[PDB]
Amino acid sequence: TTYKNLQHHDYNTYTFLDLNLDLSKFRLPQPSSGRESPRH
Amino acid sequence: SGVNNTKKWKMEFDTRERWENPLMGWASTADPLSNMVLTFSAKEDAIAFAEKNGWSYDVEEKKVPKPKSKSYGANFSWNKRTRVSTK
Amino acid sequence: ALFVHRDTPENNPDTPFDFTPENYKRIEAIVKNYPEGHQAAAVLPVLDLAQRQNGWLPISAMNKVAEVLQVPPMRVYEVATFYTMYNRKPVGKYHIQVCTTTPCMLRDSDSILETLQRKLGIKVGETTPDKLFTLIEVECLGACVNAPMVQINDNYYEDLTPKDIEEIIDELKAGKVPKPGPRSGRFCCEPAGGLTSLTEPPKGPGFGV
Amino acid sequence: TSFGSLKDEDRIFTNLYGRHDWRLKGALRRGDWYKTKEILLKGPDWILGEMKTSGLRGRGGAGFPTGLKWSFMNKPSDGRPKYLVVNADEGEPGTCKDREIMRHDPHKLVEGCLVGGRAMGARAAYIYIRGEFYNEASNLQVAIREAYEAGLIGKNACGSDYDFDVFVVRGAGAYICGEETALIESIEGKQGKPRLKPPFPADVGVFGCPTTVANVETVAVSPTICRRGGTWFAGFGRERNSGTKLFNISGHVNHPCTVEEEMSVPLKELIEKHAGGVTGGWDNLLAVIPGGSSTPLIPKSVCETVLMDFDALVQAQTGLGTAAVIVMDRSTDIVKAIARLIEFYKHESCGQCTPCREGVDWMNKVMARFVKGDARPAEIDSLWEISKQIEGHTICALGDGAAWPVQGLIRHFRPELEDRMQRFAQQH
Amino acid sequence: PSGEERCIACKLCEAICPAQAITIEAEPRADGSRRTTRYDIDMTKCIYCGFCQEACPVDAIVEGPNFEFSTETHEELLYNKEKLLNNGDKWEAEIAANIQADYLYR
Amino acid sequence: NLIEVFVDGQSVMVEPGTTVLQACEKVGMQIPRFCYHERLSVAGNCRMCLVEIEKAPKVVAACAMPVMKGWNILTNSEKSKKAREGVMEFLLANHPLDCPICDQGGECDLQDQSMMFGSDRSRFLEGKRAVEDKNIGPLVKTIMTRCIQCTRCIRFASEIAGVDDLGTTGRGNDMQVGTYIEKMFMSELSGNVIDICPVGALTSKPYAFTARPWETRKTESIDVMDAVGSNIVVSTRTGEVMRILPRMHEDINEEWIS
Ligand SMILES: Cc1cc2nc3c(=O)[nH]c(=O)nc-3n(C[C@H](O)[C@H](O)[C@H](O)COP(=O)(O)O)c2cc1C
Ligand code: SF4
Ligand code: SF4
Ligand code: SF4
Ligand code: SF4
Ligand code: SF4
Ligand code: FES
Ligand code: FES
Repeated sequence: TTYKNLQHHDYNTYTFLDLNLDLSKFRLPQPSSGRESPRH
Repeated sequence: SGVNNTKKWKMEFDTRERWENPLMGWASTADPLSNMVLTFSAKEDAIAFAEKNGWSYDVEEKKVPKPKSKSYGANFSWNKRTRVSTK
Repeated sequence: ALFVHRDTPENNPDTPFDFTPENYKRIEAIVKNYPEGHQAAAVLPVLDLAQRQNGWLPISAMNKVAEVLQVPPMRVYEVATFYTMYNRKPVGKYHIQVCTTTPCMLRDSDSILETLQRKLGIKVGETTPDKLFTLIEVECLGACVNAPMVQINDNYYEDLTPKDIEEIIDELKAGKVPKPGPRSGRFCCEPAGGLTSLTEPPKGPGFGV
Repeated sequence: TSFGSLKDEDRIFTNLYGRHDWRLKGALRRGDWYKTKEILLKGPDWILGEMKTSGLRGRGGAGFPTGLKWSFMNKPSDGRPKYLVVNADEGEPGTCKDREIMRHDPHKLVEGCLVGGRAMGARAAYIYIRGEFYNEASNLQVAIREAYEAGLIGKNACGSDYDFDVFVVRGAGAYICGEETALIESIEGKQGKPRLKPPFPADVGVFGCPTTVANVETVAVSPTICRRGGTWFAGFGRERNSGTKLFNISGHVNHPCTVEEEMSVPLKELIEKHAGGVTGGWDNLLAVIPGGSSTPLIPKSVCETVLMDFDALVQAQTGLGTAAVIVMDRSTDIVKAIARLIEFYKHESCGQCTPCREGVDWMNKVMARFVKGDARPAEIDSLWEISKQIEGHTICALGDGAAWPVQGLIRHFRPELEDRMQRFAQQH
Repeated sequence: PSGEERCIACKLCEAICPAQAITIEAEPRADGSRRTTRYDIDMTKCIYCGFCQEACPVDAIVEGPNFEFSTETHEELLYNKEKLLNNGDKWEAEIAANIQADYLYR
Repeated sequence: NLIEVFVDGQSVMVEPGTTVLQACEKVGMQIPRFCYHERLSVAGNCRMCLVEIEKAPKVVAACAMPVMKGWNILTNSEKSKKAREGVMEFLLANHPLDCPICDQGGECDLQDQSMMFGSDRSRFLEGKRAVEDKNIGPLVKTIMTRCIQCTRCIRFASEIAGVDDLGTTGRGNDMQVGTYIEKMFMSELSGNVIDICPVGALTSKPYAFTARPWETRKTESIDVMDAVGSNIVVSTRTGEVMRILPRMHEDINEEWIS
């Protein structure tokens, strides 16, 4: 019929980072290493 | 990063004085045993050679390298501080 | 590029770079996305977000990313000089980058770069005097079965002619973003006449379990 | 057994050309999240057994046997969490078969991340996308937003007792971050330089934590290898190499397409039946590259009787990676084509090994001299010798993929190089 | 051929000189380049063998075809650097013709 | 916890967690090295160490492999010697020819490996890359044209010097090593970067051009002026103090000096 991916025209340049902002409240509590850094 | 100088024992002398030549600043010396290095294969044979020639010896033992625990899997750890940030 | 810094007054570490508070909330969203152990995983998308904040990534931003994420700045510059998406030269607003490698080239990418040169006035890699378009001869951008393709900013414009350039550039200069997608009668990368697959309507839930 | 049909009921990559509702609530219409709860509650070893009995192999440039590759770590917990990594990078030229499943069904990729991640035993799957794949990453996180709002990922893995995370990690534009370990160092946040393999990624992967690296097909035909096949997927293809493949037919053809078909189909059928024939007919169609860039050439003398198996192309002196059927014709420049391959490898290659720092650049300089012809024919076999000096002498297989079309060009198109040496020997 | 003393302190010409007749202790020139402070050629030593002119990678040391350089006192055959440099400056019209007629042979 | 390892038919019992280099060092055969210092971390970059591993068709690197069980490392084989001559040919493809310029005349670790392990005649007729020199300090003179990108300096500055300043910028032959901005790399232990560097790319600036290591005579001493008491090779030329170098004793100073 007709091509249905219409939102790929409509995505702004901040869109994927904005959905990372939306999904970071949906993410699990991330694993901890016992260390705050590799101390580079 | 070689081994082939470290493999055999050697026998150098006490370094005496080496003054400047008054003509053009050459290394002028009066010690003809200063250029002497003698190769060997064992510490016992080198000590027996120094006893059979009569010079007093200073013997320094062979400083062999201890083999390290070098593993590539420990370069990328989950908790340890030995992570490499270059690659 | 040149892969070294020559401390010019347009690229000194006193150029004005500071994130917005919603950008810093986005930085800690990236930090909470990654695990808390090894939080030097956030060199690439944080500096990519700096590139999305502004192009021509200065050394104040390359020290700002290290200042926020507590990475060494040389370990930041390793990423920012290894990766080809990160622009350190002064680049334009629209930033046309065109493939010239081989499946993407054998259907006529030499002519699309040549008509880009004849339309713009750039030899290989410099800028327009209005700083609108810069051309970078990139190697591969993925989308090759649509056989000519260009990349304006963050969109794919693909399977197109110099006659299609005659509306795409002429609407980019004097208009908005001109419908990112493949031209010349195809929809994504379909057959030019007909369809090979997806001709029957698609299968059911658990079809053939 | 002369298969290669793949009739329209048994398509495995439906919603690929755009139509019929690519989002969630249209993805569940076409078969997604249907028996996934009982798939996860039946057991991870049952999913790995249905991988091994299907005989799914690596759909990237390696061709490693999956099932075995995911049972490299069918391990109990060592303290570290476990991760599944998805090479959403494509990088090899001609290969947007992963871009066409980024669009139009990323929910199958998300379901494959969840099914393959609980099949290995894991916590998160990291879909690492290319830095020029912005709309693809946005469609991926639209599908991740729909799955997390439906409650399919995260503390109820399609309503089960399992916690999972699905991330999108964006790169910044190199093919080498599609490798199995420069993938890992790119996600760890460094230069995209591949690690040495004598520590495997199954023992230490991203962040020190053990990982399984898989391509987009390699995880995305997995959630319908277990709700739909296991023996049906093994019945397609031969015994060593089995399944379906997104064939990517590009270059000098009237219909450039991505057609998903049954693997080990004839290449005559891949030219003529689906993605209709090349310009001119069959006086053309010399110099077909069967895969993307890590496969050597074919001189059209044996190409009429080519089966598309991995070991059959090994017996036909090539490999098969991503299966991008790049077709040249007689109106090409084959030396300019393969010098543009080594120009891609020189302007792309990560710079870690000695025979890819100064070996790939050597092959680029000698083949750029071979374009103009201003060399002598005594260096063709020496450039063959340095191509064989690159091959097994590198860290990753970018040295393999850079020195292999060199070996194809010298193995099949040596008299065209001798003709160009004669053409420059005419001049003065 | 455009000024500029050719010697660049390599020290392979006394590792090949079998009389041990060459001392060439050097410094950076404080101009960015690389030259020698001292040359010493002992003419009361040395073997007249052409080992140095075959080991010189830039052909700075050369053995110009004099033989009329007999001196009366022993000081005057200890050629340091300035005697060698104005010797080659004295004989550059003949040495360069010999090297230009001879460099296909070696 | 011992592994029976064959090195050309030997019977060496080596502990697990080892390398092929640390297996062969008990034999006495030295597999050639540029990227691997003994006291730095393993990072296979230079690819000189390639040996064959008894009839597996891929030659493997001696830095990364643990010897598993009963492997025979054929150190003097046709495939390993072809690998070493090929990797030396590829190292000397884009090496600019400043060996009479260079500080490491006899102390070049790659002159000796090309002299004993590489081929005879290079077939390179194309053109070498040239790298812009840096301004790291008044101690470390960096002519980075002849750098072989072996990353032995950046692991020292990242792991033992702890400065995090030397890392690689770029890719391919355009990958160059050093500070990306004009940074004065001047910490303590910044002179051990020179002796770690097997090439004469970065060398000493006060010992720039004054002597040569075959001409110098190498005596031994202990340090003063810091109370750690390190073993020092004093290399003297004609009764003049020319170099001070570290000397290996694994307690007091393990090939470093300040
Ligand atoms: C040099 C190199 C580059 C690769 N690039 C990609 C890539 O961009 N995309 C991809 O999906 N696989 C890529 N692969 C393949 C995967 O790393 C590998 O095949 C993996 O096992 C996934 O395939 P499988 O699912 O059949 O196991 C690459 C492999 C190599 C060695
Ligand atoms: S083969 Fe090339 S791309 Fe792969 S690790 Fe070596 S230098 Fe990097
Ligand atoms: S005379 Fe020649 S070999 Fe000797 S130091 Fe001078 S330039 Fe080098
Ligand atoms: S010719 Fe004289 S200066 Fe030259 S190496 Fe022979 S003996 Fe020495
Ligand atoms: S480091 Fe390079 S320039 Fe110096 S002697 Fe060795 S090969 Fe020659
Ligand atoms: S400067 Fe020296 S140590 Fe550093 S990468 Fe180059 S050759 Fe290796
Ligand atoms: S090579 Fe052109 S984008 Fe693929
Ligand atoms: S010595 Fe092993 S790769 Fe360098």
